[PDB]
Amino acid sequence: YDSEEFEDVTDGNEVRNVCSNEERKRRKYFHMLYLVCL
Amino acid sequence: PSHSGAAIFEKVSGIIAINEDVSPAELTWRSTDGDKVHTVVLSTIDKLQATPASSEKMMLRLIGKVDESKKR
DNA sequence: TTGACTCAACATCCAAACACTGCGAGATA
Repeated sequence: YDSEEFEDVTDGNEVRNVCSNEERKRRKYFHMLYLVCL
Repeated sequence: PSHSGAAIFEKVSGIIAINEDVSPAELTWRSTDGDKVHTVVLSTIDKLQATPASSEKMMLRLIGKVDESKKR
C-alpha cells in the first residue's frame, strides 16, 4: 500500500533441445486455438 | 541544504541533517524550532523510498532493518 | 546456403485368448 504508492528509491550496487511430449500436445492444442481465434 | 535541509517528522517542522561524522553515518532530523529531534542511522536503512514525481505528495520514506535482536 | 548423412533419446505403432475355483495351513467351540 504505502510501498505501492511511494516508490522505493535506492542504489543497490552490483558489480539435446527437445521438450517433453506433454509440451508437444500443449503446443498442438494452443496452435489450433490460436489459429481459430486469428 | 544538501545533507541538511528542512524536513518533517511526526507532523512538526524540522531540519534534517545527515550525521556522517561517526562510524555509522546517520540522518539527524532537527525540528525547525527545535521541538522534536529524530536521528536516522542510514547504516540501518535498507532502502530509500521517495514519492516519485507521479506522487505529487512529495514524501520520502526510509526503509530500515530487522536485526536479529529486534525480530517480532 | 543447401541438404544428406549420423547420433541418441524418446515416441509411436502393432501384434492378438485357458480356464476358476480346490486345498491345506491355523485354530475351535
